[PDB]
Amino acid sequence: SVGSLSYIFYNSVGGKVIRDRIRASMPFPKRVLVQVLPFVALGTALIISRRGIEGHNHGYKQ
Amino acid sequence: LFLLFFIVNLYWFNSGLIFFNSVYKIHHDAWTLIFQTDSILNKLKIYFFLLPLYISSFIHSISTWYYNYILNFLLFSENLNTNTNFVDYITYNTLLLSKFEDFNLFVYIKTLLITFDIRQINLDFLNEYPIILLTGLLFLFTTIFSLICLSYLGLYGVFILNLASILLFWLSMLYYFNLIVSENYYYYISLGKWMYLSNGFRVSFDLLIDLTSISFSFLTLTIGVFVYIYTFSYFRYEPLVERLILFLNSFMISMILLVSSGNFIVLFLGWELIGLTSFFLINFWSTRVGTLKAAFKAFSFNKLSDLFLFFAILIIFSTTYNLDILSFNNQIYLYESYNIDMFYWSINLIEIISFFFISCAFIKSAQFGAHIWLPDSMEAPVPASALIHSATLVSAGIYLLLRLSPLFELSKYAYFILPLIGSVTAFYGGLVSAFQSDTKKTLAYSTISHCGFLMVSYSTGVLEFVILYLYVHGFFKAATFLCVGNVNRFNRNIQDFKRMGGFYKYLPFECLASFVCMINLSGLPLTLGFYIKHLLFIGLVESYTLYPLIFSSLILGAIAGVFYSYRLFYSIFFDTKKGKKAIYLQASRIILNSKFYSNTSLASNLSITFLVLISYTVILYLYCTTLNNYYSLSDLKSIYINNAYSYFYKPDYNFLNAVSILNWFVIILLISVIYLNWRWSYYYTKSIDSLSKFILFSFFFFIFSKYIL
Amino acid sequence: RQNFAKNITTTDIPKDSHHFAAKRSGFTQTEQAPFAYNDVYQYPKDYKPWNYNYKGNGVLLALFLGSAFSLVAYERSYASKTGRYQRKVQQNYYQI
Amino acid sequence: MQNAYPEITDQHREFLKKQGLKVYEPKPLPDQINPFSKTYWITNAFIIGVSFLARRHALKVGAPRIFWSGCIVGVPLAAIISRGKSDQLDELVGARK
Amino acid sequence: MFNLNTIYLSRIFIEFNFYFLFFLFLISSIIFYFSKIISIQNLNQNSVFNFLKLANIFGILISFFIHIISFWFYCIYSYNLSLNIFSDINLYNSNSIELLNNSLLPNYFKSNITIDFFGLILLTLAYIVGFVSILALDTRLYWKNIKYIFSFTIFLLIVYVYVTVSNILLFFMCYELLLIPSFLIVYFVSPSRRAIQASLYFVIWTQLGSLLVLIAISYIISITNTYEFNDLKYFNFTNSESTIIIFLIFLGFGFKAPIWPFHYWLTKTHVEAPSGFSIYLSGFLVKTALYGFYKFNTSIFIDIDSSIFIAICIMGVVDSSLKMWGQTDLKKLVAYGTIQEMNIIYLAFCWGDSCAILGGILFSATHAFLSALMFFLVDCIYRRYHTRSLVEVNGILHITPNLGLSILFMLVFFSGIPGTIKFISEFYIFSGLLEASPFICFILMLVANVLGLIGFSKSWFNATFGMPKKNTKYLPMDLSFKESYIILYCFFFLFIFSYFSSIFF
Amino acid sequence: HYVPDNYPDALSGFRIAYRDPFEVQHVFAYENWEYQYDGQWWSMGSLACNVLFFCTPLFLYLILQVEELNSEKRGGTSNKFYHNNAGFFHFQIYDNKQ
Amino acid sequence: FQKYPIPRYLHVGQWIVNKNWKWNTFHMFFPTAILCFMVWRNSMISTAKPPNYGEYVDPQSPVAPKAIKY
Amino acid sequence: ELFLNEYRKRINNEVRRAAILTPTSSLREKMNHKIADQILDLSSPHVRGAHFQAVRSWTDASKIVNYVEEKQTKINKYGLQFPLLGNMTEEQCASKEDEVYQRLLKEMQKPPK
Amino acid sequence: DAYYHDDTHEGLMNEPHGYLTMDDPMDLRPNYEKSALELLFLVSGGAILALMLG
Amino acid sequence: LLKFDPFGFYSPKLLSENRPEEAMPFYEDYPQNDSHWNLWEQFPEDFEDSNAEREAILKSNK
Amino acid sequence: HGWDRPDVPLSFNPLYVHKRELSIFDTNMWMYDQVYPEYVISYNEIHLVDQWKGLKESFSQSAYWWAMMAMVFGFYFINTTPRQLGIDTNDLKGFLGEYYGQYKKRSGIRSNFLGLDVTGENSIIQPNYDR
Ligand SMILES: Nc1ncnc2c1ncn2[C@@H]1O[C@H](COP(=O)(O)OP(=O)(O)O)[C@@H](O)[C@H]1O
Repeated sequence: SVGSLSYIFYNSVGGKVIRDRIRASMPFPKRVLVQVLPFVALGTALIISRRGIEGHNHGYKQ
Repeated sequence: LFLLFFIVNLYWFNSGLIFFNSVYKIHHDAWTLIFQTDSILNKLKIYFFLLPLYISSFIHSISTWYYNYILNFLLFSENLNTNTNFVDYITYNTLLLSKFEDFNLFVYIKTLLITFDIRQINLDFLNEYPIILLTGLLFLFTTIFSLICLSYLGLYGVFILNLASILLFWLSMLYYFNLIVSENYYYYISLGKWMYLSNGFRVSFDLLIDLTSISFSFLTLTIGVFVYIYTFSYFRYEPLVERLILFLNSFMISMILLVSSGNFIVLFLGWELIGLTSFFLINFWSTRVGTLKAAFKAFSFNKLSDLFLFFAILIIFSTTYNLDILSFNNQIYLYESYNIDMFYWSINLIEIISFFFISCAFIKSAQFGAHIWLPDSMEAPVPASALIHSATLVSAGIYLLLRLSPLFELSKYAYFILPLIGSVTAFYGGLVSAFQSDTKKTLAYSTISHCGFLMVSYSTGVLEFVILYLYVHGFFKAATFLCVGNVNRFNRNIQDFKRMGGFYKYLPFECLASFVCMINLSGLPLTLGFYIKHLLFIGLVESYTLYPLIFSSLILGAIAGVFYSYRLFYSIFFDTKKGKKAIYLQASRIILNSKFYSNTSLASNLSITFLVLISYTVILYLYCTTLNNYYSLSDLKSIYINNAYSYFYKPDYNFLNAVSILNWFVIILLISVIYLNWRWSYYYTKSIDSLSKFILFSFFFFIFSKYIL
Repeated sequence: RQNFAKNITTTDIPKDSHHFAAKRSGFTQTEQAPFAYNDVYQYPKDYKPWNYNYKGNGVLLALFLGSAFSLVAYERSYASKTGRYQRKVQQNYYQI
Repeated sequence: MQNAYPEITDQHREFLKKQGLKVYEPKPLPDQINPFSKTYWITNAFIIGVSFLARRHALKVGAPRIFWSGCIVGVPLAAIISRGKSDQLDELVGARK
Repeated sequence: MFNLNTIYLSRIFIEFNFYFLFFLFLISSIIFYFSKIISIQNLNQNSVFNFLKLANIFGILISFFIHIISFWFYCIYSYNLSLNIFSDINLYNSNSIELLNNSLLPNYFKSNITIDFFGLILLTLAYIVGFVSILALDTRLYWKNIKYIFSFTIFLLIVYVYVTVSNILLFFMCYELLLIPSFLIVYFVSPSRRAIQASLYFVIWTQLGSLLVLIAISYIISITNTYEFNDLKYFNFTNSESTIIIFLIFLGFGFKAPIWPFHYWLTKTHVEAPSGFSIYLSGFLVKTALYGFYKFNTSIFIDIDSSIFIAICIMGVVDSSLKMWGQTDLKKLVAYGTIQEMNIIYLAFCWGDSCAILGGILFSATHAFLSALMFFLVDCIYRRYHTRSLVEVNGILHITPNLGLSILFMLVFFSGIPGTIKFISEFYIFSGLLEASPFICFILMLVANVLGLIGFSKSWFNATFGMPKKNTKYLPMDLSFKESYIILYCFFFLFIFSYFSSIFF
Repeated sequence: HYVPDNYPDALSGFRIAYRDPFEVQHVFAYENWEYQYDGQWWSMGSLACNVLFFCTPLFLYLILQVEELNSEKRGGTSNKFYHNNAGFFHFQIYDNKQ
Repeated sequence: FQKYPIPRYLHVGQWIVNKNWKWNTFHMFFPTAILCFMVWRNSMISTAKPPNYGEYVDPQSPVAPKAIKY
Repeated sequence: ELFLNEYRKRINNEVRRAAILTPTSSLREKMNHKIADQILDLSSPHVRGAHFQAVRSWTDASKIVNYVEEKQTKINKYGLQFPLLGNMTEEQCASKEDEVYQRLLKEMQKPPK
Repeated sequence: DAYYHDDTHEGLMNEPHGYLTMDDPMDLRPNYEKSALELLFLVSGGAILALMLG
Repeated sequence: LLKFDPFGFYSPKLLSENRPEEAMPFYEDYPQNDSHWNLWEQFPEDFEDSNAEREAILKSNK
Repeated sequence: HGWDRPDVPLSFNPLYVHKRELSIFDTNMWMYDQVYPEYVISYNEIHLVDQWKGLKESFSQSAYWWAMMAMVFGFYFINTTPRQLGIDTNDLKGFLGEYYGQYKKRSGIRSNFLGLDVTGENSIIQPNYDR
């Protein structure tokens, strides 16, 4: 949900030129947060799902 | 500064690694000299001489744990490193000098440099792995991207990309095709699983590279390279010439993929792609709804063929549940004694499948009742028609029949169907071409006649003759189609020869090329066409119930090509000025006289010359491999070999007299077309005198050369 | 119809104020009133209307990171399913 | 599973060996072809670096870079696919498991 | 390596998706009702309509992603459970895994969750179709008509409840509830004036099918006073009872399939209904009816001959395919093709509990995707050219290149091309038919794949090409990036859906 | 005819022109066409073709019965509800509750 | 045919010529070549070729096709 | 039923491999040795294949399931289920491995036949 | 050809033109349809890669 | 169609997007893309929305 | 050259004013197009009136070509002897021998490998040893 909300709130500023100008006139930490956060949450959720869906934790391993 | 420091550090690290490997090799100083017993001087020497080695270890202690942490983050496993505390693990890993044991920085750098060297390519690796897969993938991807990126690259860019991809594909196929034909190479390449077909059945996207596939792909690729070289000439000021070229590239790629089928799903995919490519290519002028009718008719015929093929494949799968074409050919003899209860009838297992395959081929390879779409397909551009008519759409049926050769061997329905249908289709095509004034229509009817002759050859049971006829007919038809397209371009998109004439003076190159192509294609004596006709006539079997009609149709279709070729050549090049005064006079202005004067494009003319030379060389190589005393052909995978090769090796005087009768009919037709005064002329009496003098001189030469001297 | 706010405040609309000029003198006795607003929208100089202007690397980087994570997970799963802590490297590899 | 083929004799095998024939046996794939090869890994790394450089150059020139991005993304994906093909226990025409 | 975590994870994921959907629906209802007295769409910049629409779209997307993850987990759990039942060899030990209920949320209708792969496929397809329909419903909802915005979420919740229950009464009740939302959407959102009689006819046909199904279900329930499929299997029905039950279930499901000659309602609906509703009505309702028929049919053993149902399906397919050449309305032609596909799909499950369900599911998914693509194309054409008949709109590719290319690709996909999942489903279905009836299979392949296909193409090709000289000053513009992305997503689903694991196929 | 209070679809600038009367008549022709006399539906067009089309379901049933008989002759798959799964649904999770 | 004006707003490919076609072609050729090399390696990973000339398949080797043992 | 289909697929794969392994000059006799007999045994009457329903008798299904059970007993007698065909915990897997080691020692410690 | 005007002199040899889509590059409204569609596509791709690729 | 320009890329497009008629309302021009799925009116983060003029007037009158 | 030819006139795609009602009785029977709509099918041989008349005329005209074919066949049959063609005589165990061996094998009439009591005859595509 956080990733979907962030991506929607970061890339739906308007037209292509409007989005380009707005993202350009943004702070470097602000741009990083807009970029990193939406992808980071989805990636972490996918990683957690993949870890749960497997059985790599079995102790009968050599 | 930075460079000097890096050089010094690298030299120091190399020396330290050399010393460590030289001291740790004997397994005596690997821990003693490394881990000296305190002795602060020894500690300083160890951490000052191995410092370049030690620091990297500390660097190795940095990235590893972090990477391990990444693993702990990315796998939720390994329990991180809770056993350590990041101060003992770092110290242990940094102080462990066994990591840089028997490691040479210079060796690693030199090996990495040798990892990009091409001098060690060798030829056996190419033999082990055909690089033609890479070339085909590159060509397909280039075509797809050009369709997707038609804007970033202009007309010149699209042409350059497509030409580069196609030329790479053509160059790749040369040596590999030569090896396949001569060194007897075969291959099956599986591109992973493709699609789940039945419960637990996952068919894989596999391709079979065999002799037939190699030959068809080589012929199609050469024809496509020649067209793409010449297609830019015809569509000079065309609004979508890059689009036309891209469609042609897509069609060529589809034809090549269909020819390289490895499984029954691959063959169906190739047939569907060929049908879609033909439907789109015929729709060159989408703004014109008149050609849309022909496009719809062609699409309907292709869909009917695809439905028949799907039904046959479904029957085969229900019989065997195996989609591998090679395995099916190796297992087609198993279930010959079986029947399927369809409605109230019980037909043999082989009979129904063979009938379906033959019908599907007849729909694709134009036969009686299914050849209508072939003549109406002339609405496509000149290069499009050259590609469609010569091969691919026309060569689909022959290739499909040859691929399933063992299946077609034991079919009674095929046995009776193939000869009569082939002969009738060839005769009809020849007679139609003999009466067509349109260059496109004449060429299409000649192509239909050639397809009928090829089907008759397939009925003969000898594969080599079929392959030779396919190659020669395709090359010659492509050349003739290019010449006719050039003539039509000079005639302002006018294809009918009734409004043409005097173009030889306008286009000398086109006239000469058309003369050569008509001499080769029309089955004229003393050429590849004559050899193919003799081979086809040699292998006929006399057990056919309809033998008289079959023989009559074969003779009639064989004799009709020369008349049409001569008529087209004379009308276009050496007839009266039946063309409009605008076509000639506009280019007859004195101002245009310069060093660059030409009625056609130099690029098109050079492409035609190169294609003709390459085709002649390839046909000579094929005749050398097949028609010579030593059979250099690889295994045809056929267990039914006829004794018809005995006549080709050593026939009797009866076949000699039959061939003499055929050649005498040909000579009589040539004499009739040479001296028939269809119109009154100032030399009509002079023509009669010339003909009489020719007859008398021929009689005298026949008397003197065989008896007198 | 549209009921959104055209005069946005998140950024400044690039406008070219020299394209259109409003008449301000010498108007005829029956002449029409000049246009009050004459600002024209100004697009970026290097923006191509024929091609996508997205020149960022975030999407490609995310795709590469996902592919790398998938490869690492595949390696880990191959190790675990084989009962080995890490992947065992075979001495020779032959085609199937 | 059985051998499925008509059996032969070692004496005949030796007699054929005296004639210069060979028995075709599987050979290891070259390092360029092996997905578990340092050569493959170095090639992937060099391809990734060149793809980044070409992406920068295209950004400077405006040429298409989606193809470079796709190739770079598939650089690990191709290795994954090759390793999956290698690790499978099923056989089609290759050496027996 | 199969631990109890996977089963617990899958059950908790299903329960959490249902509860999250319920909570989002409750929040949206509270916001919509309690932010206005009349609850009408505010024709102002500050309006709850935008917030409600965004909430619905985002909730649908999040639930779709969560459902994809949960369906992967559920497939893994089902494979592990099937193996575990097959794993045990010694007679001393038996599969005994007793799990506890979660604390955060209670069981829906106080019923335990039962999972089937077909249910997950139907849920995913319904989610995608409803997302597409909602995205295409922007130009329909307006002042005083914004109340229908959350209907798609209600349908999704009903489907989730139905596909997770084991009670025949609950299944029948959920199957019957969808009619009211469909009637409400048709009566209030369709723009056509003739759509009133079309909605009435559709409601009447759906109610007739529901009445037949309800009679069959009541007979089944009264015969055995129990509400479990296991208990139903623990009982045997008489010959007449089984025949009547099978006939009634087939009649209801075929009226809801639709089947010949009960396809007038479907034809009129697809002719007159709004584009989003028709996309959702064709995509989802037919699949739900087929799933219900398959679930009921497997639970009941029948010794009767399926010749009647097979012949009905074949005749319906033939009738639907034959009428394609006479259809000049794009929506009508798409409806005829969808009817043919539905009849073909319903033909598959006529062999009882045999190995024919996988082909039916694959064909249902392929038909849903193709019908979604065709409806989206028809909606785009009606938005651009303001028409649905071919006589007034021609030469689309000349003025709309992307639309023409998309139409050509859709035609290629609808041709059952080898790479598409339609090819695999067609192969499976035709193999089964030829195993049962070869000549009938060949005839069915001859008609639909050629005759109906030729008619659909000629109708589509004539509009695809040409020269739109008419209405120069009012020519339409190219497709928006939203429509392009929707078409790309549909094509990607149709293609990549063939690469799914064969454990379920 | 537009529905009451129909919100205009203003896509592409709401630029629509007057339609051709003949085109409109053709568009709204099939939905309004009906027979003039009772029973005239039979002889309309081609009598034999209409008879075959109306009798197609009976012919299809007869063909299916013949095919079923042929399958029974060879013991193939029949048009019967093969309840071989005893009611257990395909991949239906079968777990007990604590 | 003589070239005629086309709508600049229309996304048409009718006789479209790009001045920077060289760089675009180079960029679309190089990464495509790299992808083609990767795909060729992937395809050659699993390949079947006929046995070499002069090499005969001894039937006792597992490379020879096997039979299902009942 | 899936295993019978798999056996038929294995026979087809063997035919396909012999196609590339043996030339057409000697493929006929090689296939006539044993392969064609097993191909005919693994036909539509014996394998579900493309048939939607594998119409077999009750005793026939009993025998097929019995053969499958015998094959399963043979496979699990060596502990081959983990992890392909059996989900076993750490302790159970270790105990089964120890029992398998003991059984293998006992079996290999027998006189030849 | 006889008189073939090069692109320098050709008034009708067009360069790249035409809008990619109907969307306005200078749009000020906070529309999120394209962004939502891209997010859905990326989510599907990531879910395929993360837990289903291998 | 030659003079058509929806986004105003090839020709200047006035901010008013129309020349108001002397007897017709100056209503907003219909956008080419009529997507009504537009998010809430987004103001820049940390925007001062207090009534400055009203506060000044309140200080004056107090 | 020599004349500043204007742009291509819009008359090159004239707009068709439908003067006749496109009755639903001819649905899809005419390919509709905003410029030059056409009939669905083309009959360029309109000199032939009807299909029966066209077939009669074609069969009347084809008699001459049939007679020419008969004359060619007669000229060949009255001037040639039967040839000696057939399958390779030195190989009797190939395409010929395999057929007799399979007809003598009849492996499709054997019992099931697992004792299922179902033979090849128990199939829609059933083996038949006496075709
Ligand atoms: N809608 C229609 N109904 C009947 N006939 C038609 C229709 N459209 C075209 N035709 C036929 O096509 C031919 C072409 O007509 P057209 O050229 O438009 O008329 P005109 O020759 O007066 O210009 C006519 O002879 C007419 O018979």
